[PDB]
Amino acid sequence: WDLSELPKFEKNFYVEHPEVARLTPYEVDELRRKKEITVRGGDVCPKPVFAFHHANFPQYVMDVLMDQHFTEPTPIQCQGFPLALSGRDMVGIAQTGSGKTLAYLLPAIVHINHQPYLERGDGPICLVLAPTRELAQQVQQVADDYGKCSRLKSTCIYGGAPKGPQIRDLERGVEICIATPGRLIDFLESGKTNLRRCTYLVLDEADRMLDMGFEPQIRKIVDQIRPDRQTLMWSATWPKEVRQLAEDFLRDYTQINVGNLELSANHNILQIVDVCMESEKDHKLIQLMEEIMAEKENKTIIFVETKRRCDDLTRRMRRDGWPAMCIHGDKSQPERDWVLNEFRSGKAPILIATDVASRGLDVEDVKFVINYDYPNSSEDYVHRIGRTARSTNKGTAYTFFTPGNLKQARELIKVLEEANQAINPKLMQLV
RNA sequence: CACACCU
Ligand SMILES: Nc1ncnc2c1ncn2[C@@H]1O[C@H](COP(=O)(O)OP(=O)(O)O)[C@@H](O)[C@H]1O
Ligand code: BEF
Ligand SMILES: [Mg+2]
Ligand SMILES: [Mg+2]
Ligand SMILES: [Mg+2]
Ligand SMILES: [Mg+2]
Repeated sequence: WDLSELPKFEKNFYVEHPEVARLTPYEVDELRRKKEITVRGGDVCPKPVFAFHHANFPQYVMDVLMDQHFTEPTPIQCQGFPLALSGRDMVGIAQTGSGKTLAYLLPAIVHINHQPYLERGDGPICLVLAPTRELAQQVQQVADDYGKCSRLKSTCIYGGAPKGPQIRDLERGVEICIATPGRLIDFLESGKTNLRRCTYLVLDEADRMLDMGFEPQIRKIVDQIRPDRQTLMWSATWPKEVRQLAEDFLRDYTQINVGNLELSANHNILQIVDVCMESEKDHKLIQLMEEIMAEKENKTIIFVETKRRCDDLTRRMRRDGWPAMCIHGDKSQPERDWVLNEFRSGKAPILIATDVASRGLDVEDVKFVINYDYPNSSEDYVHRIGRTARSTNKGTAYTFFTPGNLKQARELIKVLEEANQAINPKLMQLV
């Protein structure tokens, strides 16, 4: 890898606060227990922090945090901030809506602030990879909230939008780059950016990015980054099947978890499962929507199995005067952007979507998630229902489960049991 | 598979 030709750089600038350093090992274990933090046995890991002022942040960042009325770091932030700041490779697993984005973005800003300034021809220092274009844009917006107080520049690299403005941003110079894989691979092959200064690599939704469709794109990208980079992977779900594969992209790494070690949903979601025949779904949906739309807070996402079903259900509902719009991978990117912005603003309270909208999206005031079709996996179920109940908010999920979904019943029951939810007897009868 | 993911 030309182990001596590369420039030098530093990774660990973490200074442990005296309020944290004083904790004995037992006291640290009790703090972790109280926050439901588990650090994998045998890994190197700093003590968790428990206040924002422990976390080495620039005063600008603290000012933005206070302006947003953020009082206390979330559990994944409590353990992830110091681990990331220490420069260690890591995997950070915590519930949907629990703050993983800032868990990796704020240490990225510290990391960047300790490196020499970008010159001309310099690629990004921090690269974040995400599975959908809308999620990449959302993460870039979060980053801009905080990097803009320093003079940190960011961009979003993603398909479906003109290449020209993205090439401009990359050539002007960005310290932070958020990307979906395809457009980035395109730009790397054609020399529009490079990863020779990339020392902080984030895989968000990491188990999705390591799946059959994404893993070869990830491999193509990461094979171009120096192996002394820091790599940080994050997700609400971390199935055993991705763990060995993940080691291809990690070095001397540490795994941390919040909540139960098994597959688990956000416990602020009320989870309802309606066992019914496929032919009943239409009527049941309308019944449900009539209830939902009678309430003052009624913003709703309806998930379906295919782009064709998403289009068809949306036409069927709009023809009855329902204010529904849809997002899926066959729409143009300007249309996808417009529909999601209309949903965010509340101008359209019903979003019908494929799994393009299942991960990462943080939309204010979603109160209902409806699985019109049960998803492809129990992990996808956990992510979908996590579009509600963000941060401290509560939410409700309704799922239509048919006999054709029988093979997925066992794991669904386990998820429902882990969350202390009431199980529909028809679901148990299925097994 | 779906579903995402450059052109
Ligand atoms: N320490 C905190 N206190 C309160 N809210 C927070 C905190 N950290 C993040 N949030 C908010 O929680 C919401 C969900 O965060 P996000 O990073 O999207 O969750 P995740 O990536 O874990 O699914 C965001 O609106 C974010 O602004
Ligand atoms: F897990 Be969060 F919904 F990205
Ligand atoms: Mg390491
Ligand atoms: Mg490292
Ligand atoms: Mg879990
Ligand atoms: Mg997220």
